[PDB]
Amino acid sequence: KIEEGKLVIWINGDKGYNGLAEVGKKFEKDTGIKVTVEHPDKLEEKFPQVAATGDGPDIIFWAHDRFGGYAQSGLLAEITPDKAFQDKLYPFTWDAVRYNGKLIAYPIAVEALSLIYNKDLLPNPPKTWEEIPALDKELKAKGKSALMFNLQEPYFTWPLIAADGGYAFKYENGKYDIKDVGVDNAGAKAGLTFLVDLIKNKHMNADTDYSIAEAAFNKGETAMTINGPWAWSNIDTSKVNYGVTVLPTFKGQPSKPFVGVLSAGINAASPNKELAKEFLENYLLTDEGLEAVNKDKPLGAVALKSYEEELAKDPRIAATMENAQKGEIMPNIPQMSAFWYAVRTAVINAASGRQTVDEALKDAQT
Amino acid sequence: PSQVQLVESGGGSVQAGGSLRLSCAASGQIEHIGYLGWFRQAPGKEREGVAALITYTGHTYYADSVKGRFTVSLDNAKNTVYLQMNSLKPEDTALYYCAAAEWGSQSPLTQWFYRYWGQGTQVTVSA
Repeated sequence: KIEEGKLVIWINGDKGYNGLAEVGKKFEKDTGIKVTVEHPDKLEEKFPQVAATGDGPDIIFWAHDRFGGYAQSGLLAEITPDKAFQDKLYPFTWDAVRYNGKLIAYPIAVEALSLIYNKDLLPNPPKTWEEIPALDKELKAKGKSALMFNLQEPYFTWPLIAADGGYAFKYENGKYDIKDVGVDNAGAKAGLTFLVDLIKNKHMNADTDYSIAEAAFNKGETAMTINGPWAWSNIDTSKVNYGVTVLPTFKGQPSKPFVGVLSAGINAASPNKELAKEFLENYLLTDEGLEAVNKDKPLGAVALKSYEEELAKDPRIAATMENAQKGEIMPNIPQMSAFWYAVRTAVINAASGRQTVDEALKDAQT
Repeated sequence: PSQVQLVESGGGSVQAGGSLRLSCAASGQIEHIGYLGWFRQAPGKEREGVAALITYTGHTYYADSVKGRFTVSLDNAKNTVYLQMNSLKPEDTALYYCAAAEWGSQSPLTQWFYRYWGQGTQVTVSA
């Protein structure tokens, strides 16, 4: 069904697929095995649809959180890296590709939100959320604002809500306890209350979303935003003299962003599983292999320790990994779906004054 | 199969200055769709965003080249999102796609944000 004795690789069209194809050329130069890289349209739904019929690529690249359900459906093979190879990648990235106790993909890249700041407006950005009100009053006297970021998605607001103790599901030793939910605990209430107080005191506007915040920062109107490495290209085009740093702390504790891990899974239907392992372990997950992909399209931070140490000479990448290591892996379990939609309503309701903080988080835990 | 299905209709040919309405029927488990987008792609060109509707805020965003000419709207009862295209220009010729997402971390104005995609409907404008 899938052709034996070659490799077909699918990766999304926003990634460095030409660099990946070049790694495949090097593999062919050593082994005679042809490696074909594709970036099919509608890849997110195409892979599960085609793989469910026993067809498709040998290797699929996607964010780890979707791979949990692919493994549940029997679409991904368990991978078999030795201890020596596992030691080459950060331990938390292996946790992101663990499902039902089995490793089901190779971690490649790591992304998380960071604090992005305008160096001309704010050379020394605040280390704490608690400083933002006074900083905003200063900047508003100069026709600016301190901070604008997407308040509409819990992906952006949860890092502050998690700082003092909020969480979706308790995660200990690679397993989630879906009976242990921290959406309305004291820490979540503390963080959401600080957020709503920022709005109450006119330091943020409850309507600010992704597009409003991005325009305001790239036009030099606000001193800070919160966003991920996918947004850096637009800020480059704007020529804003920006930096990227650790998220502000809340009550002395780090903001805890969700972490996404671009990962490479092996199709359960592939008759080339050992070839795929050899390509991924010995060619792609090397300094030379990740460099080829990164030179085509930057990966951001990476799961390979050796190459991350090189990339982290860029303080933006060092900040990305620092924030990711202070954050939480995005859960790959289906129970996480209800979290996004419930907390989205809760924050909207608290920020607009339709519910109190305690009422909103109570309904969200409910 | 996909948990959400999107079906575009309404494509056609219009002389420059005229109008045309597209529709996109959404079906399946659509309870948590927070974002509906219209995109277009002509041969030899990158796919580009046309209009984005944020269902839970009502905010609508338009490409600079179509702002003031196109209108995106949602009929929640019919689970159908529309693209009303007024004052059409030859540069609007393309295959038009609707797309949907429950949530996302990236920009709702970009194609990479959207999980579900329709088959596309052809719009041709002549000068």
